[PDB]
Amino acid sequence: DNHVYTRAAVAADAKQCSKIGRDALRDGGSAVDAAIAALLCVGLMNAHSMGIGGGLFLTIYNSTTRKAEVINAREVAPRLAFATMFNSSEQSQKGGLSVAVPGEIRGYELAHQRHGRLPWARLFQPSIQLARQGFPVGKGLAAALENKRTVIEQQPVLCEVFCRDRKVLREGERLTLPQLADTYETLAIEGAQAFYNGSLTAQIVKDIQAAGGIVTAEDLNNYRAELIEHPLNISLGDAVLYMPSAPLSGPVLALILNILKGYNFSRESVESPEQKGLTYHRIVEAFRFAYAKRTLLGDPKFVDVTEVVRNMTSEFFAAQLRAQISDDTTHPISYYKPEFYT
Amino acid sequence: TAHLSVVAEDGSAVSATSTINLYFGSKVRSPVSGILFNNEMDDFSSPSITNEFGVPPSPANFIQPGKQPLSSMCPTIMVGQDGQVRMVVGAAGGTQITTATALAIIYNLWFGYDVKRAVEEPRLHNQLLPNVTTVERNIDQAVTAALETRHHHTQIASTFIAVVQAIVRTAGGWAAASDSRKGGEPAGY
Ligand SMILES: *[C@@H]1O[C@H](CO)[C@@H](O)[C@H](O)[C@H]1NC(C)=O
Ligand SMILES: *[C@@H]1O[C@H](CO)[C@@H](O)[C@H](O)[C@H]1NC(C)=O
Ligand SMILES: *[C@@H]1O[C@H](CO)[C@@H](O)[C@H](O)[C@H]1NC(C)=O
Ligand SMILES: *[C@@H]1O[C@H](CO)[C@@H](O)[C@H](O)[C@H]1NC(C)=O
Ligand SMILES: *[C@@H]1O[C@H](CO)[C@@H](O)[C@H](O)[C@H]1NC(C)=O
Ligand SMILES: *[C@@H]1O[C@H](CO)[C@@H](O)[C@H](O)[C@H]1NC(C)=O
Ligand SMILES: [Cl-]
Ligand SMILES: [Cl-]
Ligand code: NA
Repeated sequence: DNHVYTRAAVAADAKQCSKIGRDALRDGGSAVDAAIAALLCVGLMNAHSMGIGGGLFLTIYNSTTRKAEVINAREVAPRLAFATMFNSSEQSQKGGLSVAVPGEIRGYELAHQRHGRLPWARLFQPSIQLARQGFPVGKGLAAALENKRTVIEQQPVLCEVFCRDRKVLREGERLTLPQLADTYETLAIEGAQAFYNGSLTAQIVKDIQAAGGIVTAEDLNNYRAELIEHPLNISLGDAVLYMPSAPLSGPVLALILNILKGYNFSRESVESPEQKGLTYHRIVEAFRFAYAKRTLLGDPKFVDVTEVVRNMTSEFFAAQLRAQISDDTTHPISYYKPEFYT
Repeated sequence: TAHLSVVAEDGSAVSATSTINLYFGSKVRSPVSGILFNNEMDDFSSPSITNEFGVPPSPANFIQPGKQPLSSMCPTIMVGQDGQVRMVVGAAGGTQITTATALAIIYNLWFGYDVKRAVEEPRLHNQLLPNVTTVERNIDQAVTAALETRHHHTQIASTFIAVVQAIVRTAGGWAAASDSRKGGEPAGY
């Protein structure tokens, strides 16, 4: 109604999934239970965006211990991948070779082992129903289907679920996901191992290879979600902000905010057109300085990023960049000193 | 990419961003399992592929077996000195996730916008390369003028910039917002 709630809240990109997370909370689930239940649902209602074929990060705060952690369940390059595997955007964007090893389900499993309070099966139940029963296509999916209408209509296996009368579904029209329903059911009952080292595994490998990919059973067997006890943080006034470091973009966010905090923004910063305009100019320039550094980032297990990240989260270093923001002009690319090698 | 924010009754919280990368990922659906596979390989940099006009390959983000590609995602939790959660926030929607997340935080923490306004407020984006400031359709045009007179070349996003889900502690309890750009809505008790 108002969306101010006395006790608990779930904010997802589909109403039904916000509700499904809310119901898990109401039935005694932790924040993690609610997030998993909602995510299983978003994987259906916003299938273009995310799902069990993908990967995720969770930033988790425990109010008891007052500790934050991060769960890294992002996809990884298969063991057979190599630097020069692609020769055009087309090759890296479409078909099996574009597929990295999915981490989603191992990510749910780890977050659930550490923080769950409802049974695993209970998390999938509402989404199994939804996928079998069907749901009206929401605003977001409809626009994504419209955007990709050509590619979807010419591929029969996608059109099988995403079309009606050989044309992409529109908003309000019913979407059913009968195979995902079965798959979700298998996951609910057999657990995470069903995906990585169990009854779904050989079919996964065969689907990726049929489409030209190189993921093998061993890639699946070997996938691991990772617990990070010490996320990135930055201090802002009397508050701390927890966010994931590389390979995610916490260090960029940290740098944007640390640059901007030295201007002491407040309601006044946007009260008149003169102030507002200068304020937004400053924001954009902080974006530009923050991105200069970004191209030195990569997976910290393969790239040494400790120095880069240390700079990006340092208030002193941010103060040095803030002093180079001219209030009366933006600058050319080289002014921000983007770097491509250390 | 989709973003989800949760606060439970005990004050614990989750910020969760999940993705198959581009819309419908690889466009490979299993006819048997119905799984739709990611195209996360495309988040790697590649020496052959020309990314943008003038944009070089970044060797830190080349493909290696067992390597994870760089990502714009940034699921974030803000905790006050007293140990209570102040904000749970993150974004989805491509290259503009990190700047949209920054803007949501700036809007609420500094400009004093309530969470729904912070989510709905017009956004803008610049990432250095390419060398252009994108603004949303309904941005205050005094901002557009302030950028242009300071020599930014601005352009208007033809759709929208990112998708933000957020929760913020208030006097009234936990205030939640889902981004109308995608059509979501919060739920709680
Ligand atoms: C592209 O070229 C490289 C180097 O010649 C080769 O190893 C690779 O298999 C090719 N890949 C594709 C997808 O065309
Ligand atoms: C907080 O810590 C306890 C004990 O270490 C743990 O069981 C629980 O997962 C945490 N609380 C939540 C809501 O996850
Ligand atoms: C399951 O696990 C073991 C070792 O992890 C492996 O030998 C076996 O082949 C795996 N099974 C499947 C179906 O992937
Ligand atoms: C912030 O960053 C590091 C963690 O490695 C450390 O200085 C400190 O424990 C962190 N601060 C908080 C409040 O967790
Ligand atoms: C970190 O920043 C300092 C300037 O404060 C600079 O001299 C140094 O080279 C930087 N290190 C890296 C790895 O960028
Ligand atoms: C980039 O854009 C800015 C203004 O939008 C301008 O100063 C500059 O000359 C442009 N080109 C390069 C290569 O930086
Ligand atoms: Cl299906
Ligand atoms: Cl989203
Ligand atoms: Na709201």
